Amino acid sequence: PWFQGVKTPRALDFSEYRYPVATFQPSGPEFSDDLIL
Amino acid sequence: PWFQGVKTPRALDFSEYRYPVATFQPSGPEFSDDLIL
Amino acid sequence: NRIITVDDKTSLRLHYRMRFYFTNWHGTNDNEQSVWRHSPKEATPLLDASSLEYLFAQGQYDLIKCLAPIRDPKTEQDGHDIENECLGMAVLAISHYAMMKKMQLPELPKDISYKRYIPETLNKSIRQRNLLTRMRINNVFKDFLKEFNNKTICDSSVSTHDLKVKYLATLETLTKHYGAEIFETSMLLISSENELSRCHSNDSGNVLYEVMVTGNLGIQWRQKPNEEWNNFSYFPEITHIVIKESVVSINKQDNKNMELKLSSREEALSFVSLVDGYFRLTADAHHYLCTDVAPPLIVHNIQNGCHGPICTEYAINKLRQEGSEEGMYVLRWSCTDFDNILMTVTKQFKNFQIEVQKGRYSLHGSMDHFPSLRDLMNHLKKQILRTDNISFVLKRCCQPKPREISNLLVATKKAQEWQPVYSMSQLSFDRILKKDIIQGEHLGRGTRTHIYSGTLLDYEKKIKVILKVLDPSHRDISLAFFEAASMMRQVSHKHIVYLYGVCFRDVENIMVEEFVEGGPLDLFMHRKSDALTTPWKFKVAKQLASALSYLEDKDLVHGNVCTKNLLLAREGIDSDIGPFIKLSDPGIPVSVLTRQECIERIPWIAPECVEDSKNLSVAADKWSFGTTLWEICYNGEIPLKDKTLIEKERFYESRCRPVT
Amino acid sequence: CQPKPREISNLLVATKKAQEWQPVYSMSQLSFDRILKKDIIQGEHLGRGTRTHIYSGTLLDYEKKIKVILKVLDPSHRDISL
Ligand SMILES: Nc1ncnc2c1ncn2[C@@H]1O[C@H](CO)[C@@H](O)[C@H]1O
Repeated sequence: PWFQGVKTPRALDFSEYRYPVATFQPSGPEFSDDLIL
Repeated sequence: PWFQGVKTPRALDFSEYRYPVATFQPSGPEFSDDLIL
Repeated sequence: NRIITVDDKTSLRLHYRMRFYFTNWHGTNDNEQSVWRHSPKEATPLLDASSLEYLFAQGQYDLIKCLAPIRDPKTEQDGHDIENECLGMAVLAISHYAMMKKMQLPELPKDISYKRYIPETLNKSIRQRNLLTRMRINNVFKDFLKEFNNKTICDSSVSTHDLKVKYLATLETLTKHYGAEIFETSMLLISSENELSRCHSNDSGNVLYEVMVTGNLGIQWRQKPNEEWNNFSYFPEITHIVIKESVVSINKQDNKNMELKLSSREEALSFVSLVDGYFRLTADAHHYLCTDVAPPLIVHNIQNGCHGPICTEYAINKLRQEGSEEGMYVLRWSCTDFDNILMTVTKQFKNFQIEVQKGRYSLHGSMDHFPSLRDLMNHLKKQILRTDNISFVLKRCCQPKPREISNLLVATKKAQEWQPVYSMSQLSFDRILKKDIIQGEHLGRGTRTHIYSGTLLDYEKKIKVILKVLDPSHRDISLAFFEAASMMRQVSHKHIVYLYGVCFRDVENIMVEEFVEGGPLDLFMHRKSDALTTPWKFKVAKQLASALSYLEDKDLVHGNVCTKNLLLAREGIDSDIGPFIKLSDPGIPVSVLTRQECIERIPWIAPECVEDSKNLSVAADKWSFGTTLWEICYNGEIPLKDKTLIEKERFYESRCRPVT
Repeated sequence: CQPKPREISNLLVATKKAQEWQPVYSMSQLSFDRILKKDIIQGEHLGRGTRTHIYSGTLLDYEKKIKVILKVLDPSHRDISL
């Protein structure tokens, strides 16, 4: 029965691609010095 | 080559049906008699 | 309107075909919106039952005779799949023939062969292949027929009507660009006349282009490949078409233009007829675009006033709107007979049948006849009619209206967006803060209105505008002011001035408008009286006509179409560049004017508005445009001057022609 | 500084269903419905508000003969019509 039918899976093709977000770029300075009145 | 593949035509199924308009129903009276002043 | 002559020597063979087509008329394909005729207040099917049979035969002949092109494959798999689907289509057709013949497949297998049911090229291609493939495809065809003819018919209970729609739907997608016509030309010009632009687009290259017209998309064009189409316009957007020898020109409402050349005059007429036919099906059924291809029947209807094969309910509904007074009547062609006209007269609604034969008109039940329908109506006018216990006299006829909705028109998704919006009682406008305007010097006085120069800030910056202020002593008509401001907000045309909004400041109300530095057209015509030339005048008239047409399409009313309300944006006297004009705001409506002030507007104001102010409608503009045309040709001379008010009233009263 | 209710940011996720719940922009549009002077009937006095007078009344042909409340701006304070 099934030997008479050969067909490639419909989900094995690809088109139009996709993409996630990569990451956030770390950055932070610091120049904190305190004084009291 | 083609002897290894048997598939029914995709267009041979039917679903949801269709319908045209039938016709208009004829009707018309007449009671015309004229007079002159 | 082409005339065919027979002189005992000519011999020719023609075909009677269905030309106009809308894709996806059937609802089977759910991926796109369907199409349907309008109905009086489900959707009416587009096609009659009888026409479907002839359309089916036409499609079958087109497919079998290879007149239509079959789609080319994109690989081997679909290259075999298309042949498989064609074999399935042949199965469907032969099954339909067998069922309509009222006999089963085993009853008449003598004439069965799939060769007569495929395009000739595909038959030729198969003939060149091996015999084993022929035997196998014969077996597959026979097995498919045996399965469908016994299992499917009981599984789905498909009738004779059921298979035709499936056949047509399958042919719609199996065929390349089905239901469309494509033309080829070597020259193509596209023009636009934006302010100070006059952009002559395109180039003088030797490349070739193609133009395609279809029902659901309109007009599209592109360069022939050695690319996606770009849209030009849809049918309701066109205004008129003109033929210059063998060069066809198309003109739109926004003054854009298209011009192209074809092989000969016959090709030009063939091209124009398609667009003219589509316009009637989609836009208006009581109009024709080009004088050279007008069908005689539409011309006769326009001359006499008969409607098309409209439904009875619409005719009944129309009479109700006119007060249903005794003596009013409507004419319309019978929905079944090619020679009868249903005079519906009015409460009671009596019908009458007029028989038309070989150009002779006569009322049914009488022996006297007349050579013209108008003559028959005129004779029938003065008699008194008798029916049952009631007698009445006809007084006046009803006429069609522009873009009147009816079952003649066909609704489509693209045309759906062109429908007018409902603003029955909404008043809406934009507020401008009192801190953004600066008042300038006095400029003059209008009709109960004062005008000042001014500047608007922070909208660029420091832009110059015109400020119109209602008079302090006439605040009772503030509703009219708001109505005019609301009306001016909805329009967007290149020949109408732009309205920024309304500013509230204490008790005052101010309208802020664009500034045009050329001044009124009247004074310019007064000063340059000797230098004016005929093409200048025709160019001036064309733009005003286009603007008024745009206002008509949206069912708005402008009551002061005159020379004083025409502003010059560019003189154009010096060189080849033409003049450019803009139309001002409506101003104070006539509805708030006294009896005397209505007289002084003769002959600009329509007579029915003088009779009763409530009768104002869109038709009043066509009188003022006619008066303005006379005003233009005589260098702004005052029409009907030196006449007193009583003489002016007598002019309207006696139905005399005012100007010639 | 403090957050605000329904403050838009990258934390929120946009969807088709939630798209319809977004507020509409009416920055400077003033819109209202007009009622013709022939459809209202003025009644008796009911009292006075803040620079406003109130009367009973009836609206016709909107059913028919429906009872409503009419609020009228004071004649001496028309400057605040905005
Ligand atoms: N709508 C308008 N646009 C531009 N100028 C206008 C307008 N109405 C009146 N004017 C100006 O008013 C003067 C004549 O009343 C001219 O300077 C003219 O330009």
